[PDB]
Amino acid sequence: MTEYKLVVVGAGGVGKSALTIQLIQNHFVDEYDPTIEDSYRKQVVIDGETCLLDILDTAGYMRTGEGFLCVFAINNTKSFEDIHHYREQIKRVKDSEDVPMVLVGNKCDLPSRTVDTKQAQDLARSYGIPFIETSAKTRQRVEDAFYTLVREIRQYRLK
Ligand SMILES: Nc1nc2c(ncn2[C@@H]2O[C@H](COP(=O)(O)OP(=O)(O)NP(=O)(O)O)[C@@H](O)[C@H]2O)c(=O)[nH]1
Ligand SMILES: [Mg+2]
Ligand SMILES: [Mg+2]
Repeated sequence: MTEYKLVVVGAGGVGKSALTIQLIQNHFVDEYDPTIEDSYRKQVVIDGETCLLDILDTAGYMRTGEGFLCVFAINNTKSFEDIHHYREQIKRVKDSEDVPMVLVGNKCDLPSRTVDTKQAQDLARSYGIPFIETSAKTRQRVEDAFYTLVREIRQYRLK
């Protein structure tokens, strides 16, 4: 079983825990319980590779993580602004510009959007990483988000 150490980062309340619990448990957490630091391990098959995912759900690990899910909420402009701070801190710690990352715009089921998809696409394009729009509430593209991050790490290891 190939291991992938994934770390979910982003401002408070953007749905990091909700996305992680949807992946692990197939259950939407409606209550907002602020996270300290939670670890999960899940065995999955991704593109035919049997994988062990080690997911660290952080509070709103930069050394141990191999790939980072950088989450903002599409109805929280400040959380989108704060992404740069998360990425720059990761880059500093890993002393690298190619660390595997996926940009996640969560809560896409909410109509009170203030981060336009074009803004998010331009940021992702700049960093050289994928962009996935999710909803933990409806479980839209939750697996896609985490599996895309796995694939980024896989491609990184193979150059
Ligand atoms: N409508 C909607 N609400 C969501 C979605 N994802 C999370 N939420 C809601 O937003 C709140 C915060 O979700 P939660 O996962 O704790 O946030 P978090 O980033 O883990 N926060 P923290 O940093 O404090 O640990 C919860 O009420 C949750 O139900 C989503 O896709 N859609
Ligand atoms: Mg949390
Ligand atoms: Mg605007």
